Amino acid sequence: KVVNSRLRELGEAPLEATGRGRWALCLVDGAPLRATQSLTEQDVYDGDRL
Amino acid sequence: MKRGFARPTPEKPPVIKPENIVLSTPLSIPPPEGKPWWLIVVGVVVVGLL
Repeated sequence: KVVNSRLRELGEAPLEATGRGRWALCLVDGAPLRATQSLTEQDVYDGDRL
Repeated sequence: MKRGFARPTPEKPPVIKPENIVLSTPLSIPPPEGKPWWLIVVGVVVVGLL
């Protein structure tokens, strides 16, 4: 929601897609993160990119 | 959240070595030693005239 909200202020189209599936966070290689564990459980720290 | 980092004893930097150098004194121009050219010029004439 905030990313789509911010995109519109920049004049960029919000994130949108069609077809069966879902939205989630992924690494640079496309691998999705675990949905049930803390970012402190995963190896995430200040300045990482997702 | 940030990763911890403890600073160890600094590694030895490459040592600088000074040098005291005294320059070579230049060469001296040879003073003008001179041949009595006219004497041998009269000589070859006298022996020739004989």
